[PDB]
This record gives sequence, structure tokens and C-alpha cells, in this order.
Amino acid sequence: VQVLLTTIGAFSAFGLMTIAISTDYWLYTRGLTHSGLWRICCLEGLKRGVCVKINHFAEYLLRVVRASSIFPILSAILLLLGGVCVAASRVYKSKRNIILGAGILFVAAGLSNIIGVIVYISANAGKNHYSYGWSFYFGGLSFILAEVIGVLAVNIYIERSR
Amino acid sequence: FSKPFMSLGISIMIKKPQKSKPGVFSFLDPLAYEIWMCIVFAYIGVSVVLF
Ligand SMILES: Oc1nc2ccc(-c3c(Cl)cccc3OC(F)(F)F)cc2[nH]1
Ligand SMILES: CCCCCCCCCCCC
Ligand SMILES: CCCCCCCCCCCC
Ligand SMILES: CCCCCCCCCC
Ligand SMILES: CCCCCCCCCC
Ligand SMILES: CCCCCCCC
Ligand SMILES: CCCCCCCC
Repeated sequence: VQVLLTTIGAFSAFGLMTIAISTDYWLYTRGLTHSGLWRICCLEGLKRGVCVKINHFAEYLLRVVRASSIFPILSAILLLLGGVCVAASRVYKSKRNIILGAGILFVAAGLSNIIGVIVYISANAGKNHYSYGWSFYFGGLSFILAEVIGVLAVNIYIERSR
Repeated sequence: FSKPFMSLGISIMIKKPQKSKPGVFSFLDPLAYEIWMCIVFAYIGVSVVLF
């Protein structure tokens, strides 16, 4: 039962996190122009449809991380590396040690996912009422489902050893 | 003219401040909404790592 709830969760967390970083509908500011991750597409900006890329230019280390969004992407890279580790349960089975290697990547992506928001909120503010769009809440599901998949992958490793 | 039957003067008129009833969640003011959510997500993150 739990052996199948992990492979379906890896493809439901990686395929869901790659969408949150793709569509640029994270933040809604004010004309009302919806924001994004790498570029914002303006609306009601003296033009019908305009979408231009943002220009970000020892505090310079935070600007490059916000521009080169590696933390919200590194979590997706670890989700696919862990998604193929649990896929190694059929081929080259009876190892009882490759499942533990997936429980580390499933939680290491959650640490790099919460960080990708701290560098995004601190750089956002750095009156004007701004809200979070539906595309920003998708990234939140990429962290909750990253912990349920991190408790279900290690629990199997404990049962296999016991 | 007769004796003044009423005294007056140039006065100031400002908007009366209302009671300003605080919200139900007024105790969550010293920390922003982003801080409270980040604490919860860090709370579950530390717990899973500790397990
Ligand atoms: O890639 C992403 N990982 C995420 C993890 C959490 C949230 C989030 C949610 Cl789900 C609700 C309310 C505030 C939130 O972010 C906060 F920083 F706490 F303000 C967004 C995320 N996006
Ligand atoms: C950035 C260029 C590709 C944009 C793709 C948008 C896909 C939206 C899917 C919405 C699903 C709810
Ligand atoms: C400015 C160029 C932006 C290109 C963004 C590519 C995102 C690829 C994500 C792959 C995740 C596995
Ligand atoms: C949404 C499906 C994945 C889109 C990206 C594919 C790889 C692009 C590398 C530049
Ligand atoms: C401001 C709306 C969210 C409040 C969350 C309070 C969490 C308290 C325990 C961390
Ligand atoms: C064996 C079930 C573990 C559930 C953990 C949930 C963490 C949010
Ligand atoms: C909108 C935030 C709800 C928080 C409920 C309590 C979480 C521990």
C-alpha cells in the first residue's frame, strides 16, 4: 500500500512544483499588474497587453538569488532525483538501502523550497495592497506533499529492516 | 448696538474619533501574516527532519 503511495506522490509533487514556477501568476499588485517569478506581465498599464522581463539591476548576494531562482528550482531537481530512487524498488530489488537515499532527497527539497520563498518575500518588499495569486499557493503544496512523501519513504525503510 | 446677549469665537471643528473597536485577531499584529505562516511551515519542516 505505502510502496505505491510514494511513486504517485513524486509525480504529483514534481509535476505540480514545475507548474508553480512556470506560470507567472504569483503576486497581484497595483494599474493591476499580476507578478511572477522571472518576469511580470503588466495589465492596465496604458497598454492592452504588455509583458516585459523584470530588471534587478554585501546585499548583492540576495539580488542574484532572486533573479536566478535556483532554490524554487533545486526543489524540483531533488523531487525527480528522489522520484527515480523509489522507482528502483522493482529493478535491482532486495537492496533494502536505496529507499533511504530517497527519504533524504524528499526532505532536502523541502528545505530548499521554504528557502525559495524567504528569498522571494524579503526581496518583494525590498498603502500598496498586494495579494498572493492561485499560482503561488501551488508552491505551498510542493512542500506539504514533500513532507508526507518524506515520512512515507523512510517508514518503509524501517519496516524493511525490521 | 445693545449689550452682547451671547459671546462666541472662532472655534475648531475636527472629525470625532470613533471607538475604533479592535479586530478579533488584533493580537496577531506585532508579527506579519508572512511571519506566522513561515513559522508554521518551519515548524512542520523541523519536525519531519527531527523524525
Ligand atoms: O514554492 C513555495 N513553497 C511554499 C511554501 C509555503 C507557501 C505559503 C502558503 Cl502555502 C500559504 C501562506 C503563505 C505561504 O508562504 C509564506 F512564506 F509562508 F508566506 C508558499 C510556497 N511557495
Ligand atoms: C510561460 C509559457 C508557458 C505557459 C503555460 C501556461 C499553462 C497554464 C496551465 C494552467 C493549469 C491550471
Ligand atoms: C530566462 C530563461 C528562463 C528559463 C526557465 C526554464 C525553467 C526550467 C525548469 C526545469 C525544471 C526541471
Ligand atoms: C512543463 C514540462 C517541462 C517543461 C520544461 C522541459 C525542459 C526544458 C529545459 C530548458
Ligand atoms: C494571520 C493569519 C494566520 C495566523 C497563524 C497563527 C499561527 C500561530 C502558531 C504558529
Ligand atoms: C505514517 C503517517 C505519517 C503522517 C505524517 C504527516 C506529517 C504532516
Ligand atoms: C490560515 C492559517 C490557518 C492555520 C490553522 C492552524 C495551523 C496550525
